[PDB]
Parts: sequence; structure tokens; C-alpha cells
Amino acid sequence: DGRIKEVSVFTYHKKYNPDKHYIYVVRILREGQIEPSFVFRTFDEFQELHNKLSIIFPLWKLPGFPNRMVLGRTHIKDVAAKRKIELNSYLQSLMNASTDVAECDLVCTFFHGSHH
Repeated sequence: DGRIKEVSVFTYHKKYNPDKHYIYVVRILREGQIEPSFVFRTFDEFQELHNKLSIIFPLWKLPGFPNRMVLGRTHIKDVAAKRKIELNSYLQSLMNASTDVAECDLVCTFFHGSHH
């Protein structure tokens, strides 16, 4: 797009600063820079990002977002490991979205500020 040239979920980990949950480490590569940046975002921030996109855009403009209640009974680390994938495909979908999605303020905010 503008600056952002590629994004990906690079890896994640199991934090305890309140109690849980996981953090997803997101690698971003901008046009104006040679080195990636990395930001850290939980499942619920990506959710909160989608929810705010829906306020201002029609859903058919946006990727679908990955949430299953519990598949059936599963499973701490296991869900983290399926989110690495699902969040990453969300991200690829969201940034090859129209320009007004890819480059809109709500999606640049999401991606500024390592922990914020």
C-alpha cells in the first residue's frame, strides 16, 4: 500500500502480567524502512479491530474474522497455535483489501505502537 509493504504474524507467547492470555507478535515491513517493525497484540485486539472496522464499512469489504466458541472442548496452547494461522490470514486478507480499508486510520492505528 502506502508505507506498509507486508504484514505477518511472526510468532506468539503465553504471558502472565495479569494472568494469561496470549500475545501475537506481528511483523510489519514499511516502504520507508529496511528493517521490519514488530508490534504485540492479543486475540482481543484483533477482534476489537474487526468490530471497529464493521462500524464504518459494509462487511463484504472486510475479511471474515476467526471466532469459534470452543470447537468442542479444546484447548489452551492448541488454540494459540490455530490463531497464529487464522490471525495471519486475516492480516493478509485485510491488507490486500480495498485501499480504503487497507490504509484507513483504524488499521494504521492497530499497527502503530509496539504494546501501544
